[PDB]
Amino acid sequence: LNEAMNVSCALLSSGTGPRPISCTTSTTWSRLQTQDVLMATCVLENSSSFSLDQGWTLCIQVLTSSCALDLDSACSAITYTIPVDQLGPGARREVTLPLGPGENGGLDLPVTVSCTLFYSLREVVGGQEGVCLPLSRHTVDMLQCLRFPGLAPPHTRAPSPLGPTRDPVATFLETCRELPPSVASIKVSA
Amino acid sequence: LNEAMNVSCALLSSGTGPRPISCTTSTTWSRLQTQDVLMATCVLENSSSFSLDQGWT
Amino acid sequence: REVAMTDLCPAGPIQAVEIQVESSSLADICRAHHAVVGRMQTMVTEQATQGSSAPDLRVQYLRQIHANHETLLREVQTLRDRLCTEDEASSCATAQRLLQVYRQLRHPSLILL
Amino acid sequence: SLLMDQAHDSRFRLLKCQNRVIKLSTNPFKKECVQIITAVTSLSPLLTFSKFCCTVLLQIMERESGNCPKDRYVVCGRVFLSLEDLSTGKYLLTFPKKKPIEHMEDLFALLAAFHKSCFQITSPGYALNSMKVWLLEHMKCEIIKEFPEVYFCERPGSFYGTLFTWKQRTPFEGILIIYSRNQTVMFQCLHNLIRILPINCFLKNLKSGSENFLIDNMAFTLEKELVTLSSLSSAIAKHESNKVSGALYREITLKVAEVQLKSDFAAQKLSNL
Amino acid sequence: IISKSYKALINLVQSEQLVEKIWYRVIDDSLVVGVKTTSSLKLSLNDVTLSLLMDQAHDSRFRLLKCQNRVIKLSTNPFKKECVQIITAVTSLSPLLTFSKFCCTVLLQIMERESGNCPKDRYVVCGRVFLSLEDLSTGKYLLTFPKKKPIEHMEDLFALLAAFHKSCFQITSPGYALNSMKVWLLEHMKCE
Repeated sequence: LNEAMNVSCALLSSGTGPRPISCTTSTTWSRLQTQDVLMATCVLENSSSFSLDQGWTLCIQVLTSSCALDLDSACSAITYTIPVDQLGPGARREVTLPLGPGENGGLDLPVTVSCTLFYSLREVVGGQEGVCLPLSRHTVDMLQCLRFPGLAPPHTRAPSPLGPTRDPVATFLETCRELPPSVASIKVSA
Repeated sequence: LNEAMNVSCALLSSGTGPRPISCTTSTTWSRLQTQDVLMATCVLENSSSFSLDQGWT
Repeated sequence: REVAMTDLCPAGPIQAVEIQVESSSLADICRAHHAVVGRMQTMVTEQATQGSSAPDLRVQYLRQIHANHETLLREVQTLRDRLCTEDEASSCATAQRLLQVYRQLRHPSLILL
Repeated sequence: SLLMDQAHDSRFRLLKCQNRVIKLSTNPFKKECVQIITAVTSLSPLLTFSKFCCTVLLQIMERESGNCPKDRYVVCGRVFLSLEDLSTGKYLLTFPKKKPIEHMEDLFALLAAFHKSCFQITSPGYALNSMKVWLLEHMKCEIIKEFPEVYFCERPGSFYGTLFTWKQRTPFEGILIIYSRNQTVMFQCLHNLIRILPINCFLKNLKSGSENFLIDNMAFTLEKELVTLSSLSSAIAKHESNKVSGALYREITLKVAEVQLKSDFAAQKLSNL
Repeated sequence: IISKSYKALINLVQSEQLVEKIWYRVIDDSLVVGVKTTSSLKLSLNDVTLSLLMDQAHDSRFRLLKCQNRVIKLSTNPFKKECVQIITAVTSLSPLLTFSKFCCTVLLQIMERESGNCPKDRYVVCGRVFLSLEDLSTGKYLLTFPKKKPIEHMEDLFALLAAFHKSCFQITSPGYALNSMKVWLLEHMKCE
């Protein structure tokens, strides 16, 4: 518990740039069999000496789109909970967890990754309860999801993706039952 | 069909260089959730003129 | 690119930087608009408490913008009243027209100066 | 989310949980509705010490506030599970025989564990009641009394244990939701449903909400945006009586942007369908 | 002339039935396809695989399609006496019922191991499998549990040995004997 309090004090106070603990989030494009998918590297780093022993965990939660809609969709969010193993001073670990279009093109995009820590004493010994420290709220824009295949460095012959044709359930519905470019702009003072 | 027969014959022939159609594979490492995974990229490259239109898989 | 407009500002237009986005998909425009606007919100609220403010004309063009916005406002309100009554053609031309209003609104949206 | 006990698992691997929210109206025919949250997960990676303990952490985050101010974490009790516990039932829902659903946690464990798919139905030039026959005579449904908007098909064929719901708003149009144990059954079901309907009955899949509701959303978003821009111009127009403070223009453009992001959200929802 | 040249293509690359016959079942959301061999094909000497290939005529689009291959040996009344090697593949259905229907083709591939020339790859196209939703809606290919206990098409049994997850345990009692197993199996587990 002493270690936990020094750590919590380090984290919450000292409103500076370098925190003792950090969690940088990148984004990346990977191939899954043939598909493209979006990936989130979450990288937890420990710049301090505090080897965060047992009863620390790492709670990531990924909300796809935050708005109230009537019909209730199958995945508001997804959550992960890796146990952290003392983590050690100066160390860092990396966690790739994909976000990608899990449906046929089914991808609404303000998807947000958030990382949190959680400490429970009841784990080591009780006497219960616990404490949730919030670390990062990262967001993923659409400016991140662009990949520019043509201007890309390699200039290599990749097939064009041409995402799935309307829905494999759409196809089902057609068979079983048988333009200008849109633009937007802003101006702003130099 | 003709194109097919020409491709077929080219692949069984020995050109002394296997270059009607080639396929390299190459091993890498990626990351999934927690564990490193081992992935094989299989690249299909067309060197010769022959177009594999519908019917090939 | 840069696009200077003198009939908006009194003396200094600014040779203002415009940002355009173009695509086949209107939905991806909704998204990259959401994103650009969000980052211009970020920039404006980040630059405020440091930056100054230009003077405006007060006249002619803010009122023209009021009028061309008000016509769309009253039209969408009439469309809302029609969707409340639910007489006939429940919702087909309604969505296409609402998106026509959206397209009309979006193109010069929020010139921040 | 679900946290395993570290002292148990010396080896660190990941954990997953899909959050499905479930709104069910209770006797709408105020009148109590029921919102319940639910997570779902794989067993067999946890049972590798015959017994496991998991804490249950319920976060709440605000949308309105862009300051990330409010993170009201909660710790909602603690679950223990052992292989002796399973050996004697005690927690399982296993089909046939435990049919008469009279512990609504049984219903909810269904609605959560089952793949969900929503469909709007329209019959423009024909009133629509043949759904209630396809349901009540063909599929041989059982209505759950506590929640009379949910139908559990008992027909002992291949689609045994599939749940519907059916909101018949404006009796031309309706909306039907299919909870199933895989996607083969969901296709086996759609086929049988299309077979019964009229020739003109136009189905449609729904990703992200009902067309009427998303139009109302788009309408609302445009209305607020246009009202706010009229407010900008009225702020200028009273300043016309009083050359303008660029500070005011900036202050108002911020709120206009904050509403525009919502109109662009409603617009993408409308413009994908 | 087109026919003539098909047959000419076929004969240009290239008698004894290396394969009996094809069968397929649907378990829940999986498709399992299996094929029963003959004496000539000796799995001691030849690794064999199988694949399923969709007709691109239907598939206007291209996903991959994946298949896992088991070999299943069962001895027939060891209590000469016939072994039975069959070779089987398992895949997802729901990716393939996009068009209410489909027609895969089954390809048994063979690679020898001793000869480092990579010499003898006797491909063989063993039948051709059609499914449709109209068929499953009338059962006819499904395997559905209980009451459908008395398994009298042995393919249905080879499907569960192909679709289901397999684990093999060695038991060693250093200090008793082991006759409890059949009792556990027959009384506690009530096995036929």
